Amino acid sequence: TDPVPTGGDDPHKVAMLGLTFDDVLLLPAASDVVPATADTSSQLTKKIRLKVPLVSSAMDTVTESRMAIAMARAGGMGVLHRNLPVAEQAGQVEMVKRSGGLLVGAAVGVGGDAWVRAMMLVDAGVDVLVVDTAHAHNRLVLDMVGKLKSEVGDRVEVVGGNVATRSAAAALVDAGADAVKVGVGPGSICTTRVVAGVGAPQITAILEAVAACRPAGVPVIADGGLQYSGDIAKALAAGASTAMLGSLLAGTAEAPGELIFVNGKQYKSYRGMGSLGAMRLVPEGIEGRVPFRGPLSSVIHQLTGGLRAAMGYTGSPTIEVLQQAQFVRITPAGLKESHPHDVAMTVEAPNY
Amino acid sequence: TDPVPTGGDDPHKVAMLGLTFDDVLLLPAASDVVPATADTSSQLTKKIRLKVPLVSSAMDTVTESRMAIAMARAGGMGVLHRNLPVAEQAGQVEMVKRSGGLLVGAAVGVGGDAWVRAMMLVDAGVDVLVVDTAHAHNRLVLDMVGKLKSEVGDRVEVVGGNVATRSAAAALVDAGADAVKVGVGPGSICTTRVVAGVGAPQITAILEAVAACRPAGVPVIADGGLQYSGDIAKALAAGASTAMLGSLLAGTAEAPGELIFVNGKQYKSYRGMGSLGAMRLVPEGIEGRVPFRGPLSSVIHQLTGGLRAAMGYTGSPTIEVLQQAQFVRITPAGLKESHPHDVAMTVEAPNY
Amino acid sequence: TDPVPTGGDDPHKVAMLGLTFDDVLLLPAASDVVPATADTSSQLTKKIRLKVPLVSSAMDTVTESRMAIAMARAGGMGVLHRNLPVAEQAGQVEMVKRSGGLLVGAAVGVGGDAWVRAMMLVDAGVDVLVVDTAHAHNRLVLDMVGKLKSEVGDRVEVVGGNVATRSAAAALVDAGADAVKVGVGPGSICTTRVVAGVGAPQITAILEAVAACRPAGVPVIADGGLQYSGDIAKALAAGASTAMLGSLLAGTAEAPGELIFVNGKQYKSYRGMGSLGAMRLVPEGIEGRVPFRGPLSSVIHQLTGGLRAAMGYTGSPTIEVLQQAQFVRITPAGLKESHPHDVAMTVEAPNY
Amino acid sequence: TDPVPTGGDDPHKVAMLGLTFDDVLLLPAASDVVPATADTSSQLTKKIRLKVPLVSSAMDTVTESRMAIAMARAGGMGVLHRNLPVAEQAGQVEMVKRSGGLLVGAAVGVGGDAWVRAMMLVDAGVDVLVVDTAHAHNRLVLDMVGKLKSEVGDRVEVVGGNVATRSAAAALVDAGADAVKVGVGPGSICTTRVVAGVGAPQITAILEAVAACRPAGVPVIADGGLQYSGDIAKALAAGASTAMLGSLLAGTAEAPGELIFVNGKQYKSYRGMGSLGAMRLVPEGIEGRVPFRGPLSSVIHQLTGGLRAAMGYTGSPTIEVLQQAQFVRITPAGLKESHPHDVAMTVEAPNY
Ligand SMILES: COc1cc([C@H](C)NC(=O)Nc2ccccc2)ccc1-c1cnco1
Ligand SMILES: COc1cc([C@H](C)NC(=O)Nc2ccccc2)ccc1-c1cnco1
Ligand SMILES: COc1cc([C@H](C)NC(=O)Nc2ccccc2)ccc1-c1cnco1
Ligand SMILES: COc1cc([C@H](C)NC(=O)Nc2ccccc2)ccc1-c1cnco1
Ligand SMILES: O=c1[nH]cnc2c1ncn2[C@@H]1O[C@H](COP(=O)(O)O)[C@@H](O)[C@H]1O
Ligand SMILES: O=c1[nH]cnc2c1ncn2[C@@H]1O[C@H](COP(=O)(O)O)[C@@H](O)[C@H]1O
Ligand SMILES: O=c1[nH]cnc2c1ncn2[C@@H]1O[C@H](COP(=O)(O)O)[C@@H](O)[C@H]1O
Ligand SMILES: O=c1[nH]cnc2c1ncn2[C@@H]1O[C@H](COP(=O)(O)O)[C@@H](O)[C@H]1O
Repeated sequence: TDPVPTGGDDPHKVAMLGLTFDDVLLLPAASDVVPATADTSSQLTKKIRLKVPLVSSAMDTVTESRMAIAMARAGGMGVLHRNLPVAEQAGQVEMVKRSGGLLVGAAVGVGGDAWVRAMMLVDAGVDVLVVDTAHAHNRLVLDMVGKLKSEVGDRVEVVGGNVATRSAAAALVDAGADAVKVGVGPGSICTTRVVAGVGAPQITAILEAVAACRPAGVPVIADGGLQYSGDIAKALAAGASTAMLGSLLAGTAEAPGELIFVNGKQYKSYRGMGSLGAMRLVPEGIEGRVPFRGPLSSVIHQLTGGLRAAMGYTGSPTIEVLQQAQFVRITPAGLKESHPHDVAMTVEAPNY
Repeated sequence: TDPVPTGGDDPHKVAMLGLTFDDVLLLPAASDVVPATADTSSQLTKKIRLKVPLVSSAMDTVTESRMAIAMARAGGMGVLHRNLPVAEQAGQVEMVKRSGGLLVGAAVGVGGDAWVRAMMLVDAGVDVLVVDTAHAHNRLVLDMVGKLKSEVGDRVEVVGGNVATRSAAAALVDAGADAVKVGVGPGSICTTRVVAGVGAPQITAILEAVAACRPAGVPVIADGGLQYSGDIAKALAAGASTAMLGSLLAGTAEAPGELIFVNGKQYKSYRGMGSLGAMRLVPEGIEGRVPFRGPLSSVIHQLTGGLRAAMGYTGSPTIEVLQQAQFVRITPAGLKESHPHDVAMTVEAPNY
Repeated sequence: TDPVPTGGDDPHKVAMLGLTFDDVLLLPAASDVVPATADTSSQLTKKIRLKVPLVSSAMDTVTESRMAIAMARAGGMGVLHRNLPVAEQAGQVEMVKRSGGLLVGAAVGVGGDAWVRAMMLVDAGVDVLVVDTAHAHNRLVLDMVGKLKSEVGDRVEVVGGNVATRSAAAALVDAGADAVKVGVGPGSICTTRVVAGVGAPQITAILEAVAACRPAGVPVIADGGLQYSGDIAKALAAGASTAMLGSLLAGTAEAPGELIFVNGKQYKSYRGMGSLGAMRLVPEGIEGRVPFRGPLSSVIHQLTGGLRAAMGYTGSPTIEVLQQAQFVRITPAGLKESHPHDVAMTVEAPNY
Repeated sequence: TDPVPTGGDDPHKVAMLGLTFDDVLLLPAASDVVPATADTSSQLTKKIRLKVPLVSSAMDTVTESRMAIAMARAGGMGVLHRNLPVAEQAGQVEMVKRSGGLLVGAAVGVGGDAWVRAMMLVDAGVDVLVVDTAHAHNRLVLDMVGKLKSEVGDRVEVVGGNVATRSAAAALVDAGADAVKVGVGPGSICTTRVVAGVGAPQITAILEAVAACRPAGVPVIADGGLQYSGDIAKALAAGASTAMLGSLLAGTAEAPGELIFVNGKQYKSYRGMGSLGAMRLVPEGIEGRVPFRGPLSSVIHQLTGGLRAAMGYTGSPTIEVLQQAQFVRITPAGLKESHPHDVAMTVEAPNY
C-alpha cells in the first residue's frame, strides 16, 4: 500500500489544510444591498446583540475604561483586561456603567482567585464574563465556565476561550458557554506558533468551531489575526458572529499606554499579555508598537464601512446572510493582485 | 463523515480556486504564425470590432479626449471617464468625433442623473455607453443596461460591468448587454480586496464570465490587473475579447494629470476612482503615481508586439484562435523563473 | 492515457510532497497537561533515556567538552565532533567523564581510521558512538554500524546517520542501529540542496523514517533545520524521539570558536563540517556566524519551555503521547500569521 | 455539472501543473557510488558522447572560440553564436579545430541565409549544427532540420530547438533531429514569459519532451534556467542527457565581452540574444551583468563536482542511471530550508 504523499502511512497525521484570512476572498453575489442599507447587528452572546459586531481585546494596551466606553458608544463592546488588581478591574466596570448603562465585559482566568474576581465583577454590574485562557480545551476551564453559568448565569453572560478546533468548541458548548471565542496562535503579537509550534489558521479554525457552535445556537467570536476591515467580513462569512480586535484598536486615542513620537511619526505601545513585560513559563507574545490611528470612533467607522461594502458585494442585508457567503481560495500571486500593486502610493488613505 | 479538509462540512463554502495572471503561462503549440502575420482584431461589442483589442480605463488619470483620440488612432478605443460635468464629458465626445470619426466610449453610472448623462453622450455621437459600477450584479444596474438598450440601443452599443462570476455575467447577458466587463478587485489601485475582503482572481473570473457570455455571443472585456503585455495574451486566451488598461496607460503623455519630476525621474499621477481624492462610503482605491512611459502610440506598439509574439508561440492567426490556447499553471518558484532572474539589469528595455 | 499533471507518464517520478517545519502547526487537543507537569524525557537510543530530548551537533563550532558537559548537566547530551586527532577526541570524552559520570557521545566516520578512532573512544568511556556520514544508505556505512554493534555493542550504543527515506532508515535498523539519525539537506549551514540538488523536507523525512524505525522499536533523532523551540515539538510529533541542534546551540558560551563583536553586537562563528574551512570534493556547507545567545543552560531552558507549552496544548503528558499529535498544514499566508506580524517589535524576547 | 475548480467547464484549459528546478529535490537512494567513482559521460547527440554533460549557450556574451576551446578541453562543448558574419563564425570553427581536433557546435537560424551559413560551417569542420529558434514547433524549422539532415547529415549532427512540449519534441524527432533542445521561457535573461506570457516550467518541460524523445533514442538538451550545480543533476534526472548553460558560464574569463570593475567588485556583461542591444519585433531578453567567476575550467570543476555528489546520493554510477532518480516536490517553505538559512555567511564559497 502506498504512503500518504506527505509522509508515513497515517492519512490523519496531517489532519487538515488550514486557511487564514489572506488565503480567501469573498465572492460577489446577486445583491439588492448597498453599504447604506446593510444591517451590521449581530449576537455577541446568546442573549446580547450588538449594533456593530466588534469587541476590543482584553489586553492592557487595548481595553481599559475609556476604550470600553468608546466601544459601547460605537455599538460594539470592550472586554476589560485582567492584568490589574480585582478592585481596580471592578472599578473600571463601574466607570463604564456610570457612563450611561453601556454594555461591558471583563476577562477572568481559572481558579479560586479568578472566582473572587468574577464575583466582584458581577457585583460591579458587568454584563459579560470572559473566561480567557490560552487553551480552553481543559476540564478546569470547562468547570470554570459551567460553575459561573450555574452561580451567576441568570445575571451575566459567560464566554469561554480560546479554542481552535470543532471538538474544543463543542466542549465549551456542552459546558454551557453563551459564546465561544476562537483563536490559538493568530494574534499579531502572538509567538505561540513559533515558541510552541502550535496553532490553527483562523479561517479554518472558525469554520470548524462554527460547525460545533452554530447547530447549538452558540455565537462564535473570531479573536486574533484580523489586520484589515475586509478580514472582519471574512471572519463573519466563515460563520463567526463577532470579531475581537487587538492590533487594529491598539493604535487609538482610547487605548491605554504611551503615545510615542519617534522619528517624526506617532506610535503606541502594543504587547502580548503573554509577553515578558506583561507577565512582569517562557513568553508566548512580543512587546511592540503600532502606528497611531486617532479616535476610536473614526477607526470603527472605517472598519464598519468596509464590512458594509462586503455586505453590498455579497448581497447580505444582515450578518446572518453574510454568514452564508462563499469564498474563493487564492494563490500567493493572488495575494499580490489583492493588494494595491505596481504603484507608488503618494497620498494617505484612511482604511489602507 | 469527514470534514472538508479546509474546514467545516460544506464542500461549496470555499467554492473555487482562483487563478490570477501570474499563476499561468501560455503553452507553445504548433504554429505557422509569426508576429508579423498575426491578426490582432477582435470584437469590443457585438457590433464593434477593433484593430487592436485594447481599451483605456474610464478614469480621470487615464482617459480624457487626448487619450481617446490616441487610442482610436492606434486601433483601440478610449472610454471617457464620468468624474466631470455632463456637458464637459459630452464635449469631450465631440472633440474625439471632430478628429476623424474615431470610435469613442463613455462611462455612466445608474439612476436619473446617469440617464441624463447617457442621453447627452448619445446626442454628442458616442459609439459605446459603459454602465460602469463596482458591483453590476444588482437589478438597478441590470435595469439601466436594459433601458439604455431599449431606448438608444439602435444607435449605441451598451456595455455593463463589472462582474466576476458566471451568474453575474449571465445576468448582464439577459439584460441585453452588448459586452460584459470583468473585474472585481484586481485593479492596481484597487483596495476592495482589503477594505471589503471581496474579489476574484482575474483568470478564473474571466473563465467563469466567458462560460456565460461566449455561448451567448457576447464579448468579454477583461478589466484590471494587467501589468505586462503578456497579461493581455493571457486574458484573451482565457476567453476575453479585449482588455481594459489603467496602470499601463496612465504613464503616457496623453493620460491627463501632472507629469511629476521627482528625484531625477519622471512620474504621473494615477488614482483609483474610489479613492478619497477622486470622490472629492469608505474609499476602495488609492492615490499614487506610475513611471512616465512616453507617447501612447509607442506603449501600444510594445503591448501589441507582445501580444503578436504570444500569437506566434501559440499558433494563433487570430484572436479567436488565441481564445482556444492552453495554460500551464505555475508555482511560486515558477514565477521567479518566469521573470528575468539572477542578473543585474544594466540597460533599459522598452517592454520590461 | 493522460500524462501525470506535473509531466511525463510516470506517477512515481515525483514520488512525494515533502513538508518542512514551517509547513505545519500542531493542533490543540483535549488536555489535562500544563507546561509544569509535562514529562520531557525520551529515548536517545534503545538503552539510553534523556531527561531533555535534545543533543548538540557533532560540529567543531558546536560541541567540544564544555558543550558536552553543559548539555549532559541540562538533561540532554553532546556528540563530540571528529574534526581533530583521535587522541584529542578521546581526551575530551575523558574530560566529560571526569565531570560526574555525565553521558557523552562522539562521532566517527567509516573505514579503518574511523575504526581506530571508535576503539579509543570506547576505551575512553564514551556512551554513544555516532557513525556520522552525509549518506548512510551505503553498504560501507551499514557495515560500520553492524561491526561496531558486533564488537563493542555490549558496552556502547551505536547510532547511524544520516538518512531521509523509509528504505534508508530500514537498512540502518537491519544493520543493528540503536538509533537512526534523520536529515539530508535541512541544516542551516548546509548547501547540499543547491550543490547536489539533493534533499528531503524534514517533516516528511521524519515521518518516513519513523514508519521504518518505530515498528522496530528504534528511536529516531531529528537532525538539522530546527530554528525555533516549536520545531522541536513538531519533530517529536512527527515521530522522532530526540532532536539534534547545531545553529540553535552554536551561539552559546559553551560552543567552541570565537566570540565576535561586530558593529556593536555579538556573534559566534558557525560553519558546516562540509565547508571549505572545516575540510581544511566541492563543499556542501557554508561558513558563517550566529548571534550570541549566552549560557547553554538558559538556551536549553527556553527550548524546553517551548516544548512543554506544546505538550500542554496537545494534551501530551509524555513525549510518547506527543508523538501521536496531529498537524494542520498551512499555506504561505499562514506562515505570516504564524509569526508575529504588523507590529514593530521594540523589546527583546528570550525565545524570539 | 460542476465547473473546473479553477474556472470554466474545460478540464484541459489549464492543461498541466508546471514544476521548475526550485520545486523539486532529488531523493537519496541506496548507493555504492561516491563522487570520485561516478561516470559523468552522456550523449550530446545520437552519435556524440561528451565526458562532461555540459554545453555553453550560443550567445554573444557566452561562446566564441576561447569558450568553445575551453569547454571542449573540460570534456563538454561550446555552441558558437550566430550574431556575426558567416565568414567570422566559420573562422571561429576553424580556430577551435586547429586547437587539437576539439568538438565544436555552431548555431544557425532558418531560411536561405541560414542555409549558406550552415554550409560554410560544415566546410569549416563543425561537428554539430544547432538549428536555434525561439519556437521550433513550426514547419519551416522542421524543414530546416530535415534538409540539413538530408544534405549534410552523414558528416554533421543536427540539433533542433527550442521546444517545451511533448508534441513539439515529437515533431523534431520525426524531422530527424539528432537531439532536441528544451526551454521556452526559462532563461535568466529571458523576458518571453512577461512580454508574450508564454513559457513552460523547465522540469515539466523536460519530463514531457523526454516522454517523446527517450523512446525514440533522441537525447534531450536542457537549455536555460539552471542557476546552481544541483540544477544540472535535476535536469538530467528529469531525463535530459546534457544541460546548456548561459548565466553560469557568462561570468568566466573565456566568455566574450567586457570585464567590469564596478564599486570594488568584478562583473561581466551578459545579455539575451533577443535583447535590444543584441538585435542591434519587441525584445524578449534583457541586457545585464553577472559576477566574475574566474577561469572556465574552475567553474566546470565546481559544477561537475556538484553533479558527482548528486550521483553519490542517488546511487547513480552513470548519467543513464541518474535519469531514473526520483524527486520529492517541495513547498515555498521547503525552498528556504533548501538554501542555507538563519546564518550570516562570512566566508566565500566556491559553489555558493
Ligand atoms: C497571559 O496571557 C497568555 C499567557 C501565556 C503564557 C505565556 N503561556 C501559557 O499559559 N502556556 C500554556 C498554558 C497551558 C497550556 C498550554 C500552554 C500564553 C498566552 C496568553 C494569552 C493571552 N491571550 C491569549 O493568550
Ligand atoms: C467610483 O468608483 C468606485 C467607487 C467605489 C466606492 C468607494 N465603493 C462602492 O461603491 N462600494 C459598493 C457599492 C455598492 C455595492 C457594493 C460596494 C468603489 C469602486 C469604484 C470603482 C471604479 N472602477 C471600479 O470600481
Ligand atoms: C564532513 O561533513 C560533510 C562533508 C561533506 C562533503 C563535502 N560531501 C560529501 O561527502 N559528499 C558525498 C559523499 C558520498 C556520497 C554522496 C555525497 C558533506 C556533508 C558533510 C556533513 C556533515 N554533517 C552532515 O553532512
Ligand atoms: C534572437 O534570439 C531571440 C530573438 C527573439 C525575438 C525577440 N522574438 C521572436 O523571435 N519572437 C517570435 C518569433 C516567432 C514566433 C514566436 C515568437 C526571441 C528569442 C530569442 C532567443 C534566443 N535564444 C532563445 O530565444
Ligand atoms: O501574548 C499573547 N500570546 C498569544 N496571544 C495573545 C497574547 N496576547 C493577546 N493575545 C491574543 O491576541 C488577540 C489580538 O490579536 P490581534 O488583533 O491580531 O492583535 C487577543 O484578543 C488575544 O486573543
Ligand atoms: O478606486 C477604484 N477601486 C477599485 N477599482 C478601480 C478603482 N478605480 C478604477 N478601478 C478599476 O481598475 C481598473 C484599472 O486597473 P489597472 O489596469 O490594474 O490599473 C479600471 O479599469 C477599473 O475597473
Ligand atoms: O557542511 C555540512 N553540510 C551539510 N550538513 C551539515 C554540514 N555540517 C553539519 N551539517 C548537519 O547540519 C546539522 C545542524 O543543522 P542546524 O541545526 O539546522 O544548524 C548537523 O547536526 C549536521 O547533521
Ligand atoms: O533574449 C533571449 N530571450 C529568451 N531566451 C534567450 C535569449 N537569449 C538567450 N536565451 C536562452 O537562454 C539560455 C540561457 O539561459 P540561462 O542559462 O538561464 O542564462 C540560452 O541557452 C537560450 O536558450
